[PDB]
Amino acid sequence: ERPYACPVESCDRRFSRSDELTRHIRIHTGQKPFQCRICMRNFSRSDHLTTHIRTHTGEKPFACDICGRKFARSDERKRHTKIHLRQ
DNA sequence: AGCGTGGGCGT
DNA sequence: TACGCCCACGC
Ligand SMILES: [Zn+2]
Ligand SMILES: [Zn+2]
Ligand SMILES: [Zn+2]
Repeated sequence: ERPYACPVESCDRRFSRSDELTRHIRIHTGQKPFQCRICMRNFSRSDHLTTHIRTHTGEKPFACDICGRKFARSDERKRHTKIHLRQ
């Protein structure tokens, strides 16, 4: 089962790993340790900060295998690729 | 479309 | 524990 439960009285979510609960607590504490150097916006997660910066830089590492169109995030590419399916 | 952001991991 | 993938869900 999931032994790590959120100690917040209003929350009843559970987790299987320690660090996942630790990350979840930041939702309640509102902790946002990672800041964008460009627009000074704060983020709760380092990886989400990385993808956010691409909105400023215009970096798009992920290209569609079918047409070559580039995207800032991998899930953006995945959502796109399926449109080449014409049933 | 553009993108915030939590969840579920693997390392 | 932190780091950073994929993956979802949502607007
Ligand atoms: Zn909670
Ligand atoms: Zn920014
Ligand atoms: Zn394409």
